[PDB]
Amino acid sequence: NLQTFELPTEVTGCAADISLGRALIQAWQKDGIFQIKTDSEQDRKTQEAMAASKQFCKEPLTFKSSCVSDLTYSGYVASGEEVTAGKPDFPEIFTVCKDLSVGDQRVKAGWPCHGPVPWPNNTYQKSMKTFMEELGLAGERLLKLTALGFELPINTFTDLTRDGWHHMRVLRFPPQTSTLSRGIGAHTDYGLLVIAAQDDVGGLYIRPPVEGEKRNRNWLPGESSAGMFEHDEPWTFVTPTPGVWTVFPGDILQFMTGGQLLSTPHKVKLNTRERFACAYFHEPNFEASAYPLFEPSANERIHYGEHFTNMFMRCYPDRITTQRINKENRLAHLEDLKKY
Ligand SMILES: NC(=[NH2+])NCCC[C@H](N)C(=O)O
Ligand SMILES: [Mn+2]
Repeated sequence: NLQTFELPTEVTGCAADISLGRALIQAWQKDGIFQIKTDSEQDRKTQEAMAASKQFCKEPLTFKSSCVSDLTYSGYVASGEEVTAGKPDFPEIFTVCKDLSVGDQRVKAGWPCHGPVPWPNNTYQKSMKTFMEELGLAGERLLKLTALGFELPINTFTDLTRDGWHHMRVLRFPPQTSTLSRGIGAHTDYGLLVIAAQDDVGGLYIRPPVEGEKRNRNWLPGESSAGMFEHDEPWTFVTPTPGVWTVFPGDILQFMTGGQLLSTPHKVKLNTRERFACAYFHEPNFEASAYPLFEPSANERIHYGEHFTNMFMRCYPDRITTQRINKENRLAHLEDLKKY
């Protein structure tokens, strides 16, 4: 059974705040996951986002496929389009990244992944943007409490999430209709926090920390966490529970804390019913460089925007976003943006 916490509206660093940060870290180090209780507005905006999702998914595939961009990875993923560990995942997804128009200087400069969300409609954009502003507030709470539990300056993590690369995967998993029950393969997500909401059907499994088990550093090439431990136990079932979001660490948190926190492996199993979920990613700024918090002398850095772009090219190798990245070689502009 998971732990559920209520976050304070504002995190000031008082002793109850430091206590709470201590407990979240502990929960992460034991269960690899915990729940935060939602208030009425957070819940209402979660239900609106789900309702918008189901509506969008009823639309014919040609319409849904039309919501795609060669500037940004925001938009539609068909069931079967995403690749995990060499195998296609089967949900339909609408990814929402930072919604930047063609009038933004980063977009003008051809920065990779920077571009406008191909929204199906304005009502869907309102619901999604209202949901993510609430998720973002919760992520900043969480990041301040985490740094407090680690006896770090309160702003240690929030300093990297100014204009952060926050994004969300709006997922619809189909019922299991074939021999394959694999919804999404065992993977780790790429930022600091993942905050997820869930319908009543159920199907997400997460892997807790295991003593002495090696966890791949998904930010290195040749240490991809994609597919690791998929058919080895233990795997906790995240029971659908009304009035909560779940939170677990992403790749940046694992790197920065030198493994005190682990980027939680998770997978999804197709159920007898279609299953709706939203996964929110509280990320650093695109130009932020993560650093090891407990090894000052260590030179390792993770330029977060390079990690995001790498990740999203390996998910979507044939998507028009990726083609244009290859065509104009915007990975080179990424190295330029590091220096000029
Ligand atoms: N864009 C994502 N969050 N994808 C999550 C699934 C894992 C992804 N297919 C990978 O290979 O890393
Ligand atoms: Mn995930």
